Amino acid sequence: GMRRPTPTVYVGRVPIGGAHPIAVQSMTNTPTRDVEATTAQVLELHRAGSEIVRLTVNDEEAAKAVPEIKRRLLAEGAEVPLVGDFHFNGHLLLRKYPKMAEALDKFRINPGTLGRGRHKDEHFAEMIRIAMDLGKPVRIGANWGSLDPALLTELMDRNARRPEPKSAHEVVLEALVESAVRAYEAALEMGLGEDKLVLSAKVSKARDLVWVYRELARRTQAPLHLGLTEAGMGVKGIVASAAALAPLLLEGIGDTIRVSLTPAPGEPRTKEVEVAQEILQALGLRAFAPEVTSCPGCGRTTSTFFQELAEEVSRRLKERLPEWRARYPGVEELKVAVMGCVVNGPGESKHAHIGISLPGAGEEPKAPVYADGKLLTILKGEGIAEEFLRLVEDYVKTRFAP
Amino acid sequence: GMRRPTPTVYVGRVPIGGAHPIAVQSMTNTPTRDVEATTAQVLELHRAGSEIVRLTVNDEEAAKAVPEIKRRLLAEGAEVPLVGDFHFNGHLLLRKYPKMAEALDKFRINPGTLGRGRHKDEHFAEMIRIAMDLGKPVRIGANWGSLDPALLTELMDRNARRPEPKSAHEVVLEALVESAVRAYEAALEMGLGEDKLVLSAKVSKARDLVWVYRELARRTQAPLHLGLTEAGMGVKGIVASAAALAPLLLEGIGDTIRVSLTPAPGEPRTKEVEVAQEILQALGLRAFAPEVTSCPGCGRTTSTFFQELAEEVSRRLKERLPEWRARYPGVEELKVAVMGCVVNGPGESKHAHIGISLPGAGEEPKAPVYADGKLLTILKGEGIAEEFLRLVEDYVKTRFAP
Ligand SMILES: C[C+](CO)[C@H](O)COP(=O)(O)OP(=O)(O)O
Ligand SMILES: C[C+](CO)[C@H](O)COP(=O)(O)OP(=O)(O)O
Ligand code: SF4
Ligand code: SF4
Repeated sequence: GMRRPTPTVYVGRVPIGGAHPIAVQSMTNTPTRDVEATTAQVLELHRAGSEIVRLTVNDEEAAKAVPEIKRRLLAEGAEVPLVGDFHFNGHLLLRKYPKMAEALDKFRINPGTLGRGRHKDEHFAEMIRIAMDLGKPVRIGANWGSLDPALLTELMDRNARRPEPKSAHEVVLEALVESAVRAYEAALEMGLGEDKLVLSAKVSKARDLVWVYRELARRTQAPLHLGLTEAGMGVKGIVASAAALAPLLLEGIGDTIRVSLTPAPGEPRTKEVEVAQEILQALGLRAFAPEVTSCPGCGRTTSTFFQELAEEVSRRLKERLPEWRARYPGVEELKVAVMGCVVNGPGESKHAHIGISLPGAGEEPKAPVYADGKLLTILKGEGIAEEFLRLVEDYVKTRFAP
Repeated sequence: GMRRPTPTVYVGRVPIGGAHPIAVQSMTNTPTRDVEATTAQVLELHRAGSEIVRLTVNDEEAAKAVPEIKRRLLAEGAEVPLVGDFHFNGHLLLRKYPKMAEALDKFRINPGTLGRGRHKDEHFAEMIRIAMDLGKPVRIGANWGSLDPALLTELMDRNARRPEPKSAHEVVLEALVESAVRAYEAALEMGLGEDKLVLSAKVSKARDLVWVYRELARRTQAPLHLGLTEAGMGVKGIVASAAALAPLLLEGIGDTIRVSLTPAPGEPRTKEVEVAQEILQALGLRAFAPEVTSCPGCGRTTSTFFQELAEEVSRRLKERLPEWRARYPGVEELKVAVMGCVVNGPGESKHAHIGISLPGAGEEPKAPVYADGKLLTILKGEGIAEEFLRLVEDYVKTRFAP
């Protein structure tokens, strides 16, 4: 599959663009002024796999905290880049708090939260000037929840002159794209480099997101920050996010992703990082950790042992990963199968690196194990689970040896 | 978006094809011979939204149970169609147990589990003959876990003659498609109607599934049963399934879906139905229930109240749905927003049918509510949650009145 070529934008030490792995990012939900809480959550998110972390810089007390948060991160060798999220008063905060401006690795601007009418262009120019002075990259990030009303009215009037006007909904999507593209072009014209500009234009419906990003990809050369905004809670948020991103990622569009989940009360903020990683890995774009392929089970499946075994294998693989990642380069690509009966068991197992096919209904009580597409052994009796996990360990040591 | 046109195939009373809603299906995991357990699970799945339910018919005792399961379903007015899943001995079971053959609403055949060499064609013909005699529809369902080895060798040899041979992996995908297409054409040639044939060709990797179904859609006219086989457990299974199906559904390919999740020990079998519904609804293809759009929350968000409120609104909407579905036609389309601050709160709320924007950091402690894109009221104090839910109820009564 062919990735859209783009210039490289470094966000701290992390390169993003068409020549680089698609980067996972996230955002904190602690008050930025709370240095201890925010530092801890940045570290938690980074350790979960957030390669870039965003934090809101909403007021003066937030701005004053940012240099200390960065200092603390660096003191433990955590080189995770920080993106500051600015709305309404970004120009004032960046002007008044130069140490915050220098401590951030990237500024996020929203062309719909710059101020009204004439103030907009001036506030934009000031934030871009500061970024240029400090050599910082910028994301120009549009969101349909904060669309520039003057631009919307301009495009509504253009639409009304068409021989067949489009729907109001379609015009909103046009305006969102136009907001991002106009601001991109303005920033380039002011002298901000192509190696310093990332774009997003987010909406909260999957089919609309696909249209928007196809337009952005066509009309601009910038790396794109992709996400389905306001995806919501639980299973709904997870599914909507994956459904929205996949068609675009498969087409080669997108250079960094963020998954916008609402945590349930007491649910960890790291869930969104896990989902982002799973999207990229599902599409074969990155490898973060070994994966288990398993059938759903059906009436052919002999007992609850199948579900238990699949769960145990997944759990063990998670426990071994920190060590394996250190010793066995490439192990993140490991595919393990655990299957319920002979119908698909051998075949699916032979497509994995290693897999086991349990005996289902009507079969002799033995479980063949396949590795690299051929029979490795046949297991029987008690301790199938512990035997198989030993065989997986043995496999990893040989296949992913340095 | 434009749906691929196809003939209509009735599965019991449920029509599938390009002129009809994309149908959600599932499969039982109880032993089919256990009439009480299987009947109960069929009912559970149907009540969760499984429009078609599949059950394995693996042996003689399974076959003998099917008529009683169907009888019990019909006794409670549950007209849910049953698909029988046959492997290895389907021809023997359908021949020996005509009451099972008549009680099923559809037969699933796997061209890779028919038997070896010469036996294959005969077993296929017999199952198709029985379907034709009884006026039953058939799914010819290929799976890469049970690929016909003779066909694979044929295509491996064709590939080896190419000036630039493809990879072994690519040949497997070619063979999977060819298996389904050849069997489709054979069944048509035997006289099975176009209104009696559904096709699937499942693989366990998302990008490969997209290639396969694009080929099936091009080379055949049949309605397509789409699924990512062996998607696995937990978040991984959910994300992979959504990621695989979305690009195809957005392109108009697919007439019925099944989500192939491995339940965790003690996790309900209905989870896969919930995920299938969420995929279709995320893509705007079906509406099953009201949805809540909510931001992730960030450091602008004032307290834990935001996450609590979003959760409470979602919970209330789920509680009201059975009643609402009866009284208020079209309510399944309801979009509700719950947002954390002024940045995107008003704008996202104005895109929903009704939404609330909480006050975040720096804002006065008041929460505007929007409905049909304009200000409805402004809430303050305690009981915001109960006030908003009353306003949502009031909205539904007026907007979705019969
Ligand atoms: C953080 C923010 C400002 O527009 C949001 O409200 C939601 O976060 P998000 O879904 O990642 O979308 P943004 O990048 O923030 O537009
Ligand atoms: C049931 C079956 C027979 O091929 C499977 O093993 C898995 O179920 P599935 O993922 O829905 O795939 P199938 O339609 O069954 O091929
Ligand atoms: S591999 Fe066997 S046990 Fe697993 S779902 Fe398929 S037919 Fe059922
Ligand atoms: S709407 Fe406000 S509270 Fe919600 S994530 Fe966005 S900026 Fe943060």
